[PDB]
Amino acid sequence: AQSVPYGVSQIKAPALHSQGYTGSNVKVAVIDSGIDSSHPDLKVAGGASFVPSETNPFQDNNSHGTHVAGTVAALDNSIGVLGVAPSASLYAVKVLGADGSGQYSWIINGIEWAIANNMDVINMSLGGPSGSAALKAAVDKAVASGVVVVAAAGNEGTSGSSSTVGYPAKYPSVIAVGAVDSSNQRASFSSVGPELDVMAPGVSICSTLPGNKYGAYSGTSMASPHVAGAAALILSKHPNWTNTQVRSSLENTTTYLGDSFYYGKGLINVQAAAQ
Ligand SMILES: [Ca+2]
Ligand SMILES: [Ca+2]
Repeated sequence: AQSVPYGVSQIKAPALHSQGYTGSNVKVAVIDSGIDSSHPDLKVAGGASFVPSETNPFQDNNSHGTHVAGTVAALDNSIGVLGVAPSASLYAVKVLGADGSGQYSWIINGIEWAIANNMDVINMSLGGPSGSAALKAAVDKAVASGVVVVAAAGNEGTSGSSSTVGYPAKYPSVIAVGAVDSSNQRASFSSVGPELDVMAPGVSICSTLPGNKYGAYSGTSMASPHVAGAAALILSKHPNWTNTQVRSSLENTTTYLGDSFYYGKGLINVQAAAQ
C-alpha cells in the first residue's frame, strides 16, 4: 500500500510524475544526519560522512536525515510513501550526529564535498543563528559552480519586526524555505523576514524513518526538501537550465499567500515551474 503524502500533491508533483518527469539522473545531496540506506523505500546512490564519530553516512542514528530524504526521493512502488522526485540520485552527506547537532566545520566540509562531486541540488534542513565568512564562502561557491542550494528558513517564528531566518538560509544565494500547513496558512513556528523566498508544506509531514518505519514531523526542515525535490523535477524536464533559471521559475510561478515577510513569494507550484 503506497500512500502519497499530502505535501507532494499540495505542490503538484504527481502531475509531472504522470508525464514521465520524476527527477532521473538529477543528483540531490541531503546534507543531514545521514540516510538509512537499508530502508526498503529509499535508494541511496552514495555519500560521505564528516562526523568523526559516525563515519558511516548510510547509518542514521537521529532519524531527521532519513525523513528529509524520504520527502525528497521516497521510491514510486507498492509500499510506503512517494517523494517529490522518486527517481533522483540520493546522496547522504552526513554532517550531524546522533543527537542532531554538528560543528560548522563538519557542515561546511560536506557542502564542499558536494561541490567537488557535481551535485545538482543541495538540501540543508538545518541552520544556525550565526554565520561565517567560510559558510558564506561555501554556499556562494556552490551556486557559482551551478548547484541549486536549498535550505530550511528556521523555526524561530516572529520577533517584533526583525528577521528570524537563520543561516545558511539567510544568504541571498540560498533558497530560504518557510513552512505552510495543508490549508496554506503559515506555520506559527516558521521563520520570518525579507530573506524568505518560498513556502512549502511543513506540518505533520509523513515520511520514511530508520529501520523500515514511517512517521510524521513538523518543521521547516520538512518544507525545504519539497522545494529541493521541485528543483529535481524541473531539472529532469529542462536539463539545460541553470540554477539561476530553476530558481527564477520556482519563485515566479508561486501562489501568493500573503505578505512576503511571512510567506516569501508564496507556495510553490512545480507544475507551473517546470513549464
Ligand atoms: Ca513508496
Ligand atoms: Ca537566502
